[PDB]
Parts: sequence; C-alpha cells; structure tokens
Amino acid sequence: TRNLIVNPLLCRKQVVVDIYHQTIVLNGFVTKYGGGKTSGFALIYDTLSALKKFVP
Amino acid sequence: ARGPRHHLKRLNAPHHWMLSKLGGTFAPKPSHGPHGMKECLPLILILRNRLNYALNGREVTMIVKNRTIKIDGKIRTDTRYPVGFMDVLSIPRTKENFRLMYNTKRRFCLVPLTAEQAKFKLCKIEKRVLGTGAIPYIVTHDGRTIRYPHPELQANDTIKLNLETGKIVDFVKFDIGNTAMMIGGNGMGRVGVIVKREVHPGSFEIVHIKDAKGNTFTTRLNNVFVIGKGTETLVNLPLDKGIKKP
Amino acid sequence: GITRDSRHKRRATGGKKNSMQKKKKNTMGRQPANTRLGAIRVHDVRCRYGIIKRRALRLENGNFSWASQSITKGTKILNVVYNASDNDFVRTNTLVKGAIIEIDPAPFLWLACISSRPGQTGSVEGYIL
Amino acid sequence: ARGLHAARKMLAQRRANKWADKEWKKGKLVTRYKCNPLGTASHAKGLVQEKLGIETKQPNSGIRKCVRVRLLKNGKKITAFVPRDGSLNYVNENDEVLISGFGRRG
Amino acid sequence: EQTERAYQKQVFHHHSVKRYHKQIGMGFVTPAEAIKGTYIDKKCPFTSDVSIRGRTLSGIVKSCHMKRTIIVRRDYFHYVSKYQRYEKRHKNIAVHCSPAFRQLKEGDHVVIGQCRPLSKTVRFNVLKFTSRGTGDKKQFA
Amino acid sequence: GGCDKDGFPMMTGVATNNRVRLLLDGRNGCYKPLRNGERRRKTVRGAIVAGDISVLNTIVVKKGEGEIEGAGPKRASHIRKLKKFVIRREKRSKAPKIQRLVTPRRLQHKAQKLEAKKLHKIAMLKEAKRYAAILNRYKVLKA
RNA sequence: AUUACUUUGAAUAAAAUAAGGUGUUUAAAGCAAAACAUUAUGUUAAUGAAUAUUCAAGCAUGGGACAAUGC
RNA sequence: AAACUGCGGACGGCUCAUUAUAACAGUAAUAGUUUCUUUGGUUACAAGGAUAGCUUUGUGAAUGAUAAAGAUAAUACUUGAGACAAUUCAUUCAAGUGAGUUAGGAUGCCACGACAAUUGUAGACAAGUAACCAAUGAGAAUUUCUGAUCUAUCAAUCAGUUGGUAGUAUCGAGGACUACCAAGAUUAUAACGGAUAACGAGGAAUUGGGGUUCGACAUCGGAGAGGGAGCUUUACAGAUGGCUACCACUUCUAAGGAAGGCAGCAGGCGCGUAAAUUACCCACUUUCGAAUUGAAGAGGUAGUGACGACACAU
Repeated sequence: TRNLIVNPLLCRKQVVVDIYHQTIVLNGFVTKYGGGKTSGFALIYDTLSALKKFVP
Repeated sequence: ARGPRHHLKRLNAPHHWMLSKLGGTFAPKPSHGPHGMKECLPLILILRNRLNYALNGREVTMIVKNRTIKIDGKIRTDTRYPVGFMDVLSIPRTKENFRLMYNTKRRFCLVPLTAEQAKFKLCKIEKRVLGTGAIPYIVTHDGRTIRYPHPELQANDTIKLNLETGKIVDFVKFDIGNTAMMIGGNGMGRVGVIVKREVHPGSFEIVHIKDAKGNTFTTRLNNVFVIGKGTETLVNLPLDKGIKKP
Repeated sequence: GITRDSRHKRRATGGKKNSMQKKKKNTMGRQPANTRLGAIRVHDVRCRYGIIKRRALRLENGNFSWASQSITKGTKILNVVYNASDNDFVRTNTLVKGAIIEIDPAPFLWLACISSRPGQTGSVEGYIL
Repeated sequence: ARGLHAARKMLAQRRANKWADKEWKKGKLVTRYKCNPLGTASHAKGLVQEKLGIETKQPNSGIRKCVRVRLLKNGKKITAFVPRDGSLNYVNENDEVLISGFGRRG
Repeated sequence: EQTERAYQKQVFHHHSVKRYHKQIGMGFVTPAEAIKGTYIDKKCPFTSDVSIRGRTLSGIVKSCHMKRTIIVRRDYFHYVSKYQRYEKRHKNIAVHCSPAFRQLKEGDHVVIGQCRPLSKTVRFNVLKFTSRGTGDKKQFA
Repeated sequence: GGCDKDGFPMMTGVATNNRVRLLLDGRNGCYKPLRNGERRRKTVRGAIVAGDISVLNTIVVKKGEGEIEGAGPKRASHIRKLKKFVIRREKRSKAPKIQRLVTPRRLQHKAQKLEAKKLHKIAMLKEAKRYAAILNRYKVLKA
C-alpha cells in the first residue's frame, strides 16, 4: 500500500499501510478528523530472529 | 572552546544536507578523513534520507558496522564516514553501485552506476611535491598520496583511478578543450567547457566556462574540476546532465 | 607564569589597555636557562603538543666546524670572551647564540662564534672565525 | 553645510541639538535612578505613615484625601492619592500599598 | 655597514662573499641601489627573507624620523548612510623602509605591501616611491 | 611504618613524627588524587614513629604481626625457575595461562607475528624496489 | 598615474525577511507528500524554492561625463 | 563481577560580571605556527624485574581515608634485533609559485633512532603498534583592511613608550622579554580620560520613503565558574561538577580533625512590580566509550503556565 521499500540489509519491507475505513511492526498511525480513513507504516521482519534482535 | 569540538548543532550544519529545522537539536558531525566538513555527506545521511533504508540512527549503526558498505574499493565501518565527491559507494547485498556527484541544485546526488563502471573513479590532483630522496608524488582531491606518478601529472589535472588495482589508468590535462564539472558556489554542479582562463598575479585565477547551451559563467580556479577531454564525459552525468534552466 | 600576550602593553597611542580576560596557556612563557660553562647537564622540557625541548643547563664541549677546510671536530670550550648583547654574559660565561668563545685547537693536529641555540636544541654548535 | 563631503558637521550638529529635547534628554541622563522615587519600576511597595487631605486647586473647592508613603527600595517619602470615593476608610497604617504613577508620565 | 656590536651579515650569505638579492613578486622592479649597494638589512624585501603577501596599499609618506622605518598616512572617505554624504578620514601605518631608497623623503607617494610582523606595529614594507614637491625641510629616511 | 593515635600513616619522606598537614597525594601514598592533578593537601603523620603512635607495623620491624598498642608462576621464564612443570591448583582444574616458555601456544605466535609479518615486509620491499625501477622512465624521455 | 563614481560578476552559515510549491479539516504552522501508478514497478534517481538579498570594507571587469591628488 | 591498562570528563549544559578599536562582522595572510581522532602512504621456538585486584594483620568518628607483610600478569615499566627516517650546525648544486640559497639533492660530525619480544579459534585473513610525509584544516591560534553609543564641566598623551642591532623565551612572528643605541609614537579627521542600568553579530518592534529604539536569551564568536593569583595531567585547560595558598562564606565532628564551591537540572532563602515540577525515560537528535549491547537533568515525555500566536462554543 502507498510506497513499499525492500530492505534486505535490515531484512524487512517498509510499506505505508492505508486503512480506508509476532513478525510485524505496527506503529506511526494518525487518523483524520472524526475518524474514518487512517494511515500508518507497516514493517515486516519475516524471521522472528529479526524481531528478536532488530528492535530498539 | 579549549579544544576541538565534537557536537554539531542542527542549524550550523551545511545547508546542502536539507535537515529539517525541527528534526532535532544536533546534526551528525562527520569525522575527519578524506573529505572536508562542508564538502562531504556523512554516511548516516546517505542511508537515512537519500535511500531511506534506516529510519533512525539505531538502524544505521546496525548496517555500517555489519560490513555492508564499500566506500571505494575498500569497506568502511564508520557511521559518520565523510562521503564526499564522486567516490563510489557500493552495497553488495542489494547489488547497487551509486556515486556521489553534484547537480545544479547545489546538492549531492546519487547517480546509479553499473558494476563495470563502479570499478574506477576519477580523482583531481591538488598538488605535486618532491619528497626526500627525490621521490616525487601527487595529492588528489581525496587526500590520497599516490606513489611514483607519471612525470606529466601536474598540479591541476585529472587522473583515473582503479579500485581493485590502485594504478592510474588515464590522465587529462588542464587546457581550453576539456569538459569540467563544478564544485563551487553559484556555478556549483554545472557541466561545461573551459574556454578562457584569465590570470591575476595577486590572489586568484579566474576561469570562464562555456555551457553546452552557449551560456557563459565564470568562477574561481579552485572550483574547476576537469571531467573529460574534447567535450567528452568519463562518467555518467546526473539526471539533469549538468544543465541549468534559467 | 611568564606571559607573551600584548594585552599587558600600551597602545600605539600610549593609551593603557583595559583587561577583559585572565591569563591563558597559549601565550605561556618560560624561565631562561642560561647555559653556563661546566659539566654536562640538560633537561627535557615537555613543550606544547607533547614535543620535547632539550634545555642545556651547563655544557663544556661543542662540535665546532671549519668552513675553509670543510671539517667539523668536537672540542672543549675554554672561556667566553665576548658577547655582542650583554657584557655580564662574559663574566658568567653564559653560552648563547653569537657568543664569541675561544677554544683550544687540539683537534685542529688535523676563536669561535656559537651558531646554535643551547637553551632550545640542547647543545653548543658553532664555527671558526 | 549641505556639501557632499560635509557629513562630519551634519552629524555633530544633530548630536548637540538633540540635548535640547526636553523629553529625549530625560530618558537618557542619569537621574531616573536617583531623582525618580520609582526608578524604572512600573509600581512600588511602600508603608503608610500619615493620612493627608490636600485642598484642591483654585477653580475647585474640596479636600482630595491622600496618604504619606515610604517605599522599601529607596526609602523616600511620597504622597499618594486614594483612587476612589470613600477609599480612605479601607486604608490603615503600617501596611503594604502598591503605588503606580498617574495618568501623566511622572 | 659594520658599525655595531655584532657582525652584520645577510641572511643568505655565500662565497663566489656574494651579494644576495631576490626579487619580489607581482611586477615590482628591484631598485638599482639594492643591487650594487653594500648595505645590510635583514628586513629589506629584496635582499632578505621577507615575502610580500596578500594586502597591498598606498599612501603619503609623513614621518621619516625612525631608523629604516617610516609612517605612511592613508586618506580616504567614509560614507554615512543617514545623511548620504562622505567624511574625510585617515589612518597612519608604520612601514619599514630599506636603505635601497636613499632619496625617499617626507611627502612622497609610496606603494607598500604586507609582510610578516617585523615589530610591535610594523607589518608592511615599502615597495616603490614617487617623489613630490619640497616643503623647506628635506627630511630623508 | 604504622598508623597514628588518629589512624594516620607516618608519611615516610616527611621524616617528622607528627600529623603533617601537607600536600597529601599518591606521592605520599596517604591520599588518592580523586581527579586529574588532585593533590589533597592533608595532615598525616611524621615518619618517625613515637609517643602517640598506635599501631606500629614496621619500623625497622617485620611480621611481628604489628604490635599496636604502641598463588604461583604464570609467566614462563619465571615459570621455569621453579607445561608439565607448571604449578596448578584445585573437578574444574584451572591452571593459569602460561606465558614465555616458548609460550607453548607458539604455533599461533608463529602462524601470526614474525612469519606473518616478515612475509609482508619482504614483499613490500620488492614493490618498493620495483616501483623505483620503473621510475627510470621518469627523466629518460621527458628530458 | 592613481583615487572616487557607475555596470557586471566572483566569493558569500543556517535559522529569520520577502518568497515558489504543498488542502496540517482551513490558519498559524511543518517540509513534508501525492495528482498517480486506483498503488509493491516508476510518476521517481520525486520535491528542498535560482531560495533574491546583505550594509561598510576587500577582488576583478566594461565606461570617463561629473570630482580629487602633482607633473 | 572486581582490579591494573587504554580512552573520556578540554565536548555538552549555564550565565553576561569584565570588556569603547578591546571583542565582534565581512575580508585577506600564515613563504610566520599547528597537535588529538580519522584517512592515503613510507620506513630471537621470545629476554628482565614489581604491582593492583587476591590472602593476612590494622588504625581513625569520618571523607571516594589510609599502614605492613605474602605472592601473581601486560598492548602497564624496561633491555634487546629483524637493517632508514627525522633534528641542529657549517659548506655547496639547484625546478613549482606572483614571489624564495624554496620542495629536493651532495659533503662532516653531532643528538634521536623504530615497524609492541603484541591479540583473536573464531570473527591464511583480520586486529594492534613506533616514527615520518600528505590529508581532515575552509579547522585552531596569531595577524592585515574597514566598521561602534554619549561626553571638551575630558586638550594634550605615552617612557617598554616609538624604532634599530644582538640575544632570550615561545608551537610560532613580535619590546613578548633582556642588554646597548637613537628620540621617537598619538592628537581638533577628537588623541588621552570619563559614563553605560555595554558582551558583539545573524536579527526583533515599528515604518510611504528616510529612519528611531532594541538584541542576557534559539545559532555563531568572546569571557567566567564566590575574588585574585599559581600550577599538575594530557594533543588541546592557566581546567575550577582538577589541585595549592591567601581573602570571604558553608557543612560534618567522638572537639582530635575532615570537604565544599548549583553563572548544571529540580528545589530553598533573600531581592524585588516581576517569573514553573525537589516527576519519568535514553525510544527521536546527537555525543562519549575497550564499542551494534552501557551512560547522558544533553534530548524526548509528562505537570504548572490569560507572556504571546491560530481556528473555533453559547
């Protein structure tokens, strides 16, 4: 959704998830006025080891 | 201050990094090395903003220290390595070989390259001096002290360097029939042809550079960087082809 | 310590200078070490940036050189007979650059004027008039 | 001195003639910190030691009530008006009173 | 030539002793008096080891009462934004004058050039001089 | 040496015999410079032991365990003095890391160090010799 | 022969000012994002205002009428 | 773990007392100096002592307190080889640069003299070290030119003061300092002195134009840590969240003695017209470190907040 960036070095994909209403990162979400559409960034780390190590 | 500084405030950072004024208090100070403070782009800014691989500095140190960057032929593991002029940058993992050239917007640009053309990189001689024991040598714009050079490699020429070998492939003199890229002020990031160099004994040497479209703009001899011979470019120029639109 | 700034001097117009800041190590001075005549004694002063200055306190020998014969030979200095600046240097036999010293020409077998900085380099080197 | 090179006199004339300004000179010479009972303060805190009744000027008849106030910074004595009608009753002695100029600038 | 406590010798002295005279840079012809002359000066721009760096000025020679050193008065105009008019100003500069210019006197226009600090105030060195009129007192260097 | 009635080291150098209020520092051994160049001028005690010296603990003395009231080789030129001849100690035998007998991990110190170093230095000499040799075309044709 | 005057530049930290773009629900703001591929692909190697300046000096250059300094 | 060793606390953070051509701004020089980190390059199958943590015995009320003895390591401290470089002096040959008896070479003695006698079994290849050239340096530090508010109830000022020679000291020029010689230097184009409720600039308020007032405070430069002075360490400090003394204060005390420097972040007294929480977290920005992992009252989050600014109820 929106723009997707393939990151091999960090073994992840950076995709901007648009909502038109243990291996994933859900953060950076801000809706519109009065609810409705909401946007955000979706990060997928495939391997659980990545989430086990590639997290601040 | 009683000694050298270590921090860099955000607003004192060079303008051509385009750092948001409300991003944060400090800016990544580029460590010393081949390129100056204001002539270089720190390796952190190349990956966080230009390529957007890493969102914050947490994920930049997780990359550069992972032996996943090859500045020129060698491999660098410094988060704030000074990445300056057309010194090539390569990432074997993603299989991409960029290069840091200028452009007309006074900004460092990442021109994509192929694997073959990434094996070499152009350097500009800064000075030539005679060492002790009559061992002459030359200094490039990258701070490289190359060993026994060609006798005709004078002060302000341009040489061709090889990453794998380290030898000198081809050398271009400084005359009135060569293509030059600009690293200076107003004329920064512009390609053109040297047509006239008027000499003032006192302070500076002024060079008139004629553009491809017939536009003529002058500059200081320091900012001139010969890129080829006979209206030919040895490297792939950026997207705008070094042309300026009035 | 002794200072070498100009903040303590009068202006070119004779007007006094009004201070703004205290002393600083950049303009630091140091006591002279008048290298008299005697037994060998030098001291290694740790100057700025870590560099080391050999401070000759007393010396007896120097490597004098002859220009005409292109020969430099060690010799024992006898007596300081002339100083172009201070005649009190002659009385105390203090060794500074340009001091006229008489020496015995025992290795010359084969009058002097010093041409080195004993208080900086750490030894006496001169030539023959 | 209207000449092209006559900027030295044109400037010295203005420096001297500005001291005749009754108002500009007041805010520049050093008496606001000595002669003025307030200083540069907007207000002042003082102590009451006498209640005064000032007879009005010629075209009026009456008694404008007032007080004698000694400040805490200078220690000088100043006569202070009582703002509103019947406000002398609410005033006392040895109590803090805030003193803030009048309509006219001192 | 040798009228002092120490022996007066050039900074660059050699045998053939020779007379040493380099030449300063951007088109200043070395005077004749410094070629055949026998004077000794460690601060002369021609016969010594004092360069001539960036700044170069000019002025009128005013005082010639100090040894091998003179005072140069520069007159210029200063612009005041409020009145859109200029005003006369002056700044005295103490400059060294080598004995190569024997005929230099007070009141002669002189071109001076920068060098390394040679004294508390002396930082410039005389390069060339053009003579002017007389004022009843010919004061030479 | 010994302490004082107030528990104070008899500053040796200071050959006195009394709490010596003096530049106290590591030099004296009676103070540890807290910070850089931190000489805490402090009282101590005069070397000379005497009247009010409690503990005595070594004036001319020896163990005498005070009196008050008034492991082995682990290098190997020194392990020799006394591999198989090292003094071990006690199920988790933990003899120390031997050093300088040849330092029996001399296989590493020969794999690295001299042979891994001299090989490169002797290598670097040839290019140093050869590169100067191809500078005989420096002035042969240019001049 | 110099200076002054005037015209072009060279060089010249950012923030700030004026300002170019951009629907933070508008605005102050921020330099972000999105028309769009109805989107992983490409527009895209996306935008970063030329961002203009900025007085008094300093460098170079085109011009010599009005001015200044001696021969 | 702890301790030795290495690196750092000379950055950051706070404040505006000093300061009137001083500082600061643009500009130019360093052919008159220059480190640290970082980058390019060049140059005996192994020796010697002692030392902490460790053990034991102790004292003093006590500080981040200190005593003896018994040992044990180094990439701590030394000797030593695998075989030049750089420093001084005297003499000499000599090509870039506007310009150099200049880079550089040659001759002769003097001082210094190495590429750890080093480290992973696993991430032969790393790693590390000693000097010397060049970069980083547009950097730092000195210096050139121009530019500052009011005052003449401030008109003459200066004696290391102005210049010269020799030396001294410094990283380095230089009256910076010393010896000798000369009498010079500034001033009505305002020198010298006095005032500032004076840190300088980018900038702010208001303006038809011209201007007037303001700027401690985002950012840059300067200075300071209660007042002077004097120093140690190291590449950089005349350091003060380093030391010594004096002046002036504050704290603990077993009365013998001992430490301390909030113009750091919260907080308290005082002062005044006048100004916030004794909170949480290094996740954003960035820095420090033996380095992807620790720390950061920098930074972020939260609380107070009719200083102000924007949209918007009844």
